[PDB]
Amino acid sequence: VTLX
Amino acid sequence: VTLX
Amino acid sequence: SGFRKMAFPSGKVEGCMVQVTCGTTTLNGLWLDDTVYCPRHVICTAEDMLNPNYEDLLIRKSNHSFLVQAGNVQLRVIGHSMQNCLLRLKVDTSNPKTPKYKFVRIQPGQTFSVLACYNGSPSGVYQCAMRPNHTIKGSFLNGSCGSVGFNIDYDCVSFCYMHHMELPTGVHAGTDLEGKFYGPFVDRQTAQAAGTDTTITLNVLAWLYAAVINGDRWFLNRFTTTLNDFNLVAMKYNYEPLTQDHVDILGPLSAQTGIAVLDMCAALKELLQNGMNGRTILGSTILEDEFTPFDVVRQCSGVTFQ
Amino acid sequence: SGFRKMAFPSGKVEGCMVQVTCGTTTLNGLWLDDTVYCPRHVICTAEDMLNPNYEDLLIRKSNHSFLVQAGNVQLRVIGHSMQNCLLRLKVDTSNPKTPKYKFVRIQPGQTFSVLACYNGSPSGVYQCAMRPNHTIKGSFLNGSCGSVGFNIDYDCVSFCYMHHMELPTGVHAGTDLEGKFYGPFVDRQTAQAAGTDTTITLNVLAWLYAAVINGDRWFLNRFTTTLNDFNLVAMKYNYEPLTQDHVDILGPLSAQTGIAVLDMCAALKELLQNGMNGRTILGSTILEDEFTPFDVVRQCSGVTFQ
Repeated sequence: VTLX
Repeated sequence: VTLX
Repeated sequence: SGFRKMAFPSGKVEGCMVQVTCGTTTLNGLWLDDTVYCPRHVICTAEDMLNPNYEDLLIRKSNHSFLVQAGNVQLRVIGHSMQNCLLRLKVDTSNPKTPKYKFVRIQPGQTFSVLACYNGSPSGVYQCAMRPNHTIKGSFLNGSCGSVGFNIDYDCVSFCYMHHMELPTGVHAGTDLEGKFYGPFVDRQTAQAAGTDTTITLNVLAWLYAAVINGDRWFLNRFTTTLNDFNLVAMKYNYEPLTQDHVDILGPLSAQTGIAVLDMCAALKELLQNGMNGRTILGSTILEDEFTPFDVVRQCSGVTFQ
Repeated sequence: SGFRKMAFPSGKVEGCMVQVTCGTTTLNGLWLDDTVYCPRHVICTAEDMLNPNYEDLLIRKSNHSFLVQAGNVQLRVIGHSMQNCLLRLKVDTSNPKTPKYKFVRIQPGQTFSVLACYNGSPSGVYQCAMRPNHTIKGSFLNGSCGSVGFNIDYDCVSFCYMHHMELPTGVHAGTDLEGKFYGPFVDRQTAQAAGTDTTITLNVLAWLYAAVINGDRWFLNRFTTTLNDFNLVAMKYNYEPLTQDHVDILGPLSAQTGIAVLDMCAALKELLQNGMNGRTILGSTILEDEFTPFDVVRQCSGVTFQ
């Protein structure tokens, strides 16, 4: 995942 | 219909 | 152990039941705080149920056209408004028995408890599910309308259903507690009919988990299925399609038993193809669809009979 | 005439956007009355996103561990609480630009408008649909989380979405405005992936009505279909099953054009079997699923180009  |  | 259609205890709802009369029509209302809620068709000439115009019919009524009877006490109506297919009658006394409550709109497949009344006096309580075609399979005689369905979360009564009518098939229709019908149905005496119904698959699966939690495994198999291949079978047997969200919901029951949801769906698939013949599951000769996962968790042990 | 993905005007949401900093992390919050709302992961050591314990991480923070910046003004945080996957920061100034608003949880297939921000300053507005697999196809760079989705009913802003993360496929996930994720997703840095998606059939049909309302009939045919036979085709093309309730919803668009819903489904069925090749429908080379019926009514003339 990529936490923006 | 039957309105109860 | 045991598994029964189990209704909520009806005490808190019973203390809110009253009788509403307009003219020659009498039915039940729901007194919460200073308001009684009832079917607007309380105002109706049973001859112009055929084509009622309610705005037009209501303007012809005053406050004192309605009598609200709570036990042997008369409540004075001091205001009134139409909210969709209900009436909101403002009485001069707040109900001292008023539980903590929410109004809630229930979703197809969900269950609730029905407190059947006649003349504002409660006569019986039973459980039922909102069918996919937006009817309930209730048991209602004449004078039952304004009877309510409800669930209870803690000490909080969530009202979901108020009864308006019976259909040609002998199934039942009504509104939420803001007066919005469940289904495409109207509060006129006209030709209307329940749509085709499907079996509630989520509920069937949940009730298959209930069977295992109580100690029955006979229907299980060494097989699994994809979601999608289950659904080709579901469609052919007129079961609702299974979704991933339904898979998610069955998470805890499946964790508790150790049977993966698609493993259970595989066993469902086989039950539908081979029947059960001779055997029962929780008493039942047939596959039961009126218990949700929530209802299974509620009523079974959180420990499996292994 | 014309049909465009059209977003709501973003003015009332823009006046509520602020910057929230904890430590070395900065993202956006939503200041309504005296509360700013943001992703709780604002508190996170970007090294223990891997396995955060938020209760444990939050107890280690005071009120003055957070800075809220509204324009060139600092807001003093005077309380804070975790609500699911959000933080509720109590500031000392109520927002004077606070619109009338509801928090709403949106349902798969529905659309909303996304106001993308960075550092509490809004940079762009676009439209998108909640996919069946609970992701959105957004456009988000880093520092965008706390960016919000919304619809506007009258002068009332219904907030439905606050942005938390990006997935391996480049689609987006977040929570309602009570901090409850859409989909099975969590606010940890772990292996998670968008489930399989389906096409939103209600929306496709609605957009086929939009085409007719604007004056295109080329895709129609002399055929009808049962609900059920449409669905065997829907399943094979990975479209969501059509329900009777979906049929009901398309009531007005079908009344307005004179095409019965199952007539339209028949024409859909043929589009999926024969393709479109060479031809477009409202500009589109393909079948569009990100306009609801509500969005079609909203934007087309209530008079058909006949």
